[PDB]
Amino acid sequence: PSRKAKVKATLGEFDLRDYRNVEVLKRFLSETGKILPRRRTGLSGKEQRILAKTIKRARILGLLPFTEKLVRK
Amino acid sequence: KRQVASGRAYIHASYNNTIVTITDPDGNPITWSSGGVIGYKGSRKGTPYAAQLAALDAAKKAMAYGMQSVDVIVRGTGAGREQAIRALQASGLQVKSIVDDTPVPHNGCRPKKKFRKAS
Amino acid sequence: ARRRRAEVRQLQPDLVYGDVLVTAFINKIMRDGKKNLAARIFYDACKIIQEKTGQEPLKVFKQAVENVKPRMEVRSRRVGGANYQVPMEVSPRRQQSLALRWLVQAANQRPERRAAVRIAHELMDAAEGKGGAVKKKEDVERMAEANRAYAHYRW
RNA sequence: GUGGGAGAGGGUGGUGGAAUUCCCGGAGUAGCGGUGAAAUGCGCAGAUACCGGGAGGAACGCCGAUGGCGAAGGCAGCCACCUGGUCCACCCGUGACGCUGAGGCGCGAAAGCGUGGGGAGCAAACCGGAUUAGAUACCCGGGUAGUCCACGCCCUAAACGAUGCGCGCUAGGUCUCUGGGUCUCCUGGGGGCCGAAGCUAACGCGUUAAGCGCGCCGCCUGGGGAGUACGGCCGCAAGGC
Repeated sequence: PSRKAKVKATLGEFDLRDYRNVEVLKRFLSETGKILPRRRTGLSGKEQRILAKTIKRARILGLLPFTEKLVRK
Repeated sequence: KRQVASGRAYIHASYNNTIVTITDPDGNPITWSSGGVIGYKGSRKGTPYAAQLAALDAAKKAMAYGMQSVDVIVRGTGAGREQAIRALQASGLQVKSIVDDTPVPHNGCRPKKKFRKAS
Repeated sequence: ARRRRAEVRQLQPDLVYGDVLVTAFINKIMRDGKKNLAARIFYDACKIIQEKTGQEPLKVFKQAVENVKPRMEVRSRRVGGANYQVPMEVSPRRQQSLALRWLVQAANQRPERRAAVRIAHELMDAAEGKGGAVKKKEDVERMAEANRAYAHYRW
């Protein structure tokens, strides 16, 4: 279903261009360093497209992960 | 014969065989088992049952070094990987956590034909 | 049986113990529908279980069936090429059919010249846990649990 | 022209992490691998599984789409520089400056060629294992060219929408990308689906035309012989036209 809550709604007015807001950016990542699909990010084609660059920039700087291990299984 | 107690258990599943390696709090192996270590030689080696036996063998042997608690780490998918993660939980060792850390490239090496036909 | 789930024929209880299970066993002894000779043999036998054994025949019998019922059996199956023998439970229904059949079979495998005796002695041996009947039973379980690797083909 | 905009459009340099291989250290034994089953193969000179360190090459997970860009071929990690195309609003400037385009010139996936470099993984040929009646194959283990870079060459393709370019005209509905607006929808450009009229042999096409028209280019004229022969032109060659 994927009807738990849109990451966008569950949040404030942020600058999608800001690559240092680990606080907010970290919100759009799966239970792994993976970037969530629009289905879950509640962003739009354009917004979501800008996020990616930001989340990637943040990865290089070391603020955001590239990938995390899964717990449970 | 060192007496560890707390450690890690690496479960390496695959469609051909399962091999469990137990280790100390920081990676160095204490003991290891597999589908071959025990009876099974060819196809049989894979099967979940083998995975089970191998898991147990791994724990039992590790019980010697005085193991008790372990963190499980699953790598890969294959003929009964869950059975291994179960035989452990039951083996006697208190399983602290199961974790999938199966490696995946961010697309690097062309895989052999057998694993291509994708994209 | 493509359509229905063929229900089990219900048998009229024994003319002495009023036990259906007995009729069943008697039917497995019978051959060419000579159900009298069949009934006789089982009763003569019950009286042979009374003499040589101070116990009530009926209880020796049921005890026997019990030890001769396999709880796991191997069923063949084609899985990617080879025909792997998959191990699996046995229905309560099938357990009986096999138990009774096996008894009569092993019983007729004994030496004693008298039919009624072979049954008498076979039943007893079965009760004790010995005899050709229980052999097959234990052989079956051994067969399974020895192929308990292909058991992930549950069926 | 001024002002807004989106983009894997192209070129150069840089750079990030994941994974594979190799090497080094540690701990650790007896197998690992692989299949329908196997075997070749690798491993006690210690493999496999596990931890740490290093070197090198190639590709760029998620986002990612039913998406976007380009004339096509084609193009996706991030960063900067250099650079092409394109849409919208205002209607401000020039005032028919337009369309098409034989030949020319240029670009042109892969494989392939020349010189030099590089080479982790993959892998024609090749060397083995198995399967088979045979197996010059499919499956398994290896493996050279090659696949990568530079410079030059080749110029082909199911190079496909199998649909040449421009312009005008002919119901709508629905989803979508990007701009404007009086922003529960209208308006412009693009991508899809369904469908009016109409077209079509049918299938189907249908404001993204295969409809109704005009302009210009290219091309077809039963099948095989044959994209062959010959001749010419191009190419180092293979070969191409």
